Parts: sequence; structure tokens; C-alpha cells
Amino acid sequence: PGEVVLLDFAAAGGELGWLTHPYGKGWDLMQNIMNDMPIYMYSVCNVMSGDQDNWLRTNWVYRGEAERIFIELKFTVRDCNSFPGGASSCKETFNLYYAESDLDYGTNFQKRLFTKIDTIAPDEITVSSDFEARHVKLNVEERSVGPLTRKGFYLAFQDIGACVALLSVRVYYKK
Amino acid sequence: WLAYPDSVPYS
Repeated sequence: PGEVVLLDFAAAGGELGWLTHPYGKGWDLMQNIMNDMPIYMYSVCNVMSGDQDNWLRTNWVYRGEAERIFIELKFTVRDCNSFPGGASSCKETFNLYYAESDLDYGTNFQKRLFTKIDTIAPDEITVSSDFEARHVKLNVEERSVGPLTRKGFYLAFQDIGACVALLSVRVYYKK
Repeated sequence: WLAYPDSVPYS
């Protein structure tokens, strides 16, 4: 009721383009069409492929009146035991960051300007029998940041070698 | 490996 939404990935219906770095090697915009409605997600799953440091940054969001924003994530993480021999290079977490700016820097992404909010861990991993039966465990996690002081902000997601699908990213403030 | 079942790149 009293919430004002500033960013909503799933409501955009695949139309938000989030920046990825390194380009073409990590996070990817995916779709699933097994229901009446298409489902979109940002996914990465380079679990047995050497060290990973894959970044995904949102579009610029004008904060307006918001002083404190609340960030709600919905996501799946596959069990590292789904991947044979990967008990060393496979992870089940990813990291959430943000940055404030008075202008949209566009494709200029400088990870050095971003502040870490938290490591995001799944309450429930999706095990192989789930995945193979098309029955994922969707996690829901919320964080907040503030006071905000510039005109707008970005969120970013860092993958360190997990098998993660981001299905919902909703940012709001309370009026 | 796929992070999500029956998902394909969207572009």
C-alpha cells in the first residue's frame, strides 16, 4: 500500500538490459516458456570452469524522494553436489552491491565505485532431483540501504562461481 | 550446465 516501486525486473517483461562484465562470459538474460507466461531471468552457471568474477549491473534508477530503499531478490541456486568433481570450485552464494551517482554513466562500469551490501545465501538450494523434475526452490531475500544522497543509483550482482538464476529484483521505498 | 530448467538465451 505505502510502498513506492523504483525498479521491478520481472514487471519489465524482458525489456531491461543490465550491463555485464566481462562482456559475453558470465551472466546472461534467459527465458523460460513452459507456462502460459514467459519467465525471464539473469542466470550464470560457470561452476566447473575455473575462477569466476562475473558482474551484472542494473540500469540507473532515479531515487526521487526515497531516502532508504528496500531491495527484494527472488532467486534459485543449484546444489554444488549436482556437478561431479566440483567440490572445490563450486559456490552457492553471490554478492550484492550498490552505487550512487548524479548522472547515468551508461556503459561505463567501474566496480571500484560500488559498495557491498551483503553476501546473499539461499535458504533452500535446488537439488538435482528437483531440477530434473522442473521443480525449483525459489528463495526470497530482502536488504535495505540508506540514507541515499545522490540523484540515482545502481545495484550490482557479483558471481564468484555459483549456479544462480535471478528471477525478481524489486526496489521500493516507504512513503 | 543451466541455472534454471528449460531456459534459453533471450535476445
